[PDB]
Amino acid sequence: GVEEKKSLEILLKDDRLDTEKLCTFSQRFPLPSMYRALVWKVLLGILPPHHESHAKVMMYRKEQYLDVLHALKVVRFVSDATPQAEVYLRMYQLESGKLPRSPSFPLEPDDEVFLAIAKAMEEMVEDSVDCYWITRRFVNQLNTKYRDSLPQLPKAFEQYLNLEDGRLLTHLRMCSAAPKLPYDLWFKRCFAGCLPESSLQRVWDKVVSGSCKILVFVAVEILLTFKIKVMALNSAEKITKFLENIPQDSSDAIVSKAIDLWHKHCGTPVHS
Amino acid sequence: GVEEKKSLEILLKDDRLDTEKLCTFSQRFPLPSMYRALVWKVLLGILPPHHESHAKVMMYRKEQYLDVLHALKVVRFVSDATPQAEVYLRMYQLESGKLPRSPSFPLEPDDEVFLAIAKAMEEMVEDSVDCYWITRRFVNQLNTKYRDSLPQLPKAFEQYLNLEDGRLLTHLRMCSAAPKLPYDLWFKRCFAGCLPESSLQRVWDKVVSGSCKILVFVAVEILLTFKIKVMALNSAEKITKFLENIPQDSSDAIVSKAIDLWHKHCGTPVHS
Amino acid sequence: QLQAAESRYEAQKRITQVFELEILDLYGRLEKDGLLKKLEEEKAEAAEAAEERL
Amino acid sequence: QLQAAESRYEAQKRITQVFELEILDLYGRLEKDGLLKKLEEEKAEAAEAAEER
Repeated sequence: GVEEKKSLEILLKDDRLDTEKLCTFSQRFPLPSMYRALVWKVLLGILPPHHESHAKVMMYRKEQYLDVLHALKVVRFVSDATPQAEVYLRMYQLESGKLPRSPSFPLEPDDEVFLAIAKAMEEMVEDSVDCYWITRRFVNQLNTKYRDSLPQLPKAFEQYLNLEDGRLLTHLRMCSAAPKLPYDLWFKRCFAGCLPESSLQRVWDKVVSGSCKILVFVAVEILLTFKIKVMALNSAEKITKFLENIPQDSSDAIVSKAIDLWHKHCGTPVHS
Repeated sequence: GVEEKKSLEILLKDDRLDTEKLCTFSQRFPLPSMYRALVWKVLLGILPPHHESHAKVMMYRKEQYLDVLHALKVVRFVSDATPQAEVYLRMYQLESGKLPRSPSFPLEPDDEVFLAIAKAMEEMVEDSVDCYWITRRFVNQLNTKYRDSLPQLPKAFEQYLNLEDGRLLTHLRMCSAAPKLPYDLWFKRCFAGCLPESSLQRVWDKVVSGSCKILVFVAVEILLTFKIKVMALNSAEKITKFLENIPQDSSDAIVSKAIDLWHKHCGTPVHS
Repeated sequence: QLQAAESRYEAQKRITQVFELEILDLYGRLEKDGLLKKLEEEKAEAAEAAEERL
Repeated sequence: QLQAAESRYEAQKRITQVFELEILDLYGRLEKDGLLKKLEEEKAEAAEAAEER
């Protein structure tokens, strides 16, 4: 996609960036590797649209990141033994009141979601500060902007699996696997730890730019892709294990197919 | 005061307050008790001249004072046992990076200057926040605005004692008392610890509004007032002891005469 | 007003530098007698979990 | 940008509340054995009196 790229460059050259235009471009086509972190940052409001203010704001963010890192070290909550994702978890927890009594106190179910997304972000975003900031904002969007939609997604999944392949849904129901499907993996962690980040990022392009329905179509798509192997599985036990641990090499295809599906069922607008 | 107070009220009702008008008034006249803390605050720039912003600005100052106070308590430097002036010394030292190892480490020569000015402020200004703030600012003036003049003051003292009573200055010289005079009492502590606060404050009205020469004239005036008793002293020793501990109930006079002397030699204007 | 608030913030960073030094000092002091008993106390906070896992 | 810096100040206060708790915690732990040695650190400093002196 060059000309996908040129068309994006022409938007990025505006003194004030069109947030709404950057959104619909992301919904329509995938972001080129070299501009992904930048667009996500603008869309998650980590850089203001006003192009000049970038360095001024990036400073504040870097300085805050360092201050917070240091404070965590002063207390015993992080050390250099600490992995980057746990570091972001504590930074988030600090900046939000919610920091546990000690670093050993066990991890509450939502913390593990943060960890999951953060580990994935690490592979998508090189800079350590951008990475923190995007993870913090990404997760914050699930807890606010999508707070009401996310619990509706398991239903949507059944609605759309059905139109695409009824028999498979029936088979899921017959094995009483439908209530045992790994929904949190799909709609809490948005597929972090499930799809290789090189493809997951194209899904997140959409999540970042305002759509969480796309998540449903990745789920439907994972099922269509492994229709044959799943219809062969008798226990609900066997089904859940498989969907927790899916073969990796089809993912490029799953994600593109998923995006198509979602357009087919929902559509999206035009871009120069 | 009236026709002196009325004149001041007229300047207080300016929507933006005139620093320079308020200064020359303070140099001319003594501030009425009810407006002293307010005028000192504006002149020390604790409240901006813009009359609306007072409430907003006092709010920040209150919160600074509380934040710092708490910290000192957390760290065991102050308790409720601690006298107000020691509390302000620590608050000062904190906000200036100059906080000792522990509160028991004994007090450096400059800290006792602070304590002295602080104890005096405690008598001039009821409000605990106003008082810290004014003390802080007052002191900060000695270290900044007045740092070049303050060590030239003992010479001005010789200059002006001489003009007022040459014989006395000779006598001081004959006992070689001139190097041993309590200069830091007069020119570092500005008479804190020496003159009762009800009179000292009229001296400080002048120091606050920008002149530190007044301190010279308070010293000259102390000496003329005790001309006869000093002329009677043989040791330089005996002269220093006396000036370290001068009788109190002449002060109102000493200070008024001192203010006159200073006007005579240095001048100041009238008003609307 | 900008200066009045900036003033506070600077005092705020002051406060923390003081806190920091205290913390580093109290660690040192508690270091004289092994704080590993502290870590021990921890090892327990993963034992009440297991029970806390009920 | 207003929000970016205001954000940090918030984090600054956040930082100090954390540090506060640690400090109160560490005092507690040292309290298990008398902080008296703190009362020795004190006198000795006051003893640092004559020293300076």
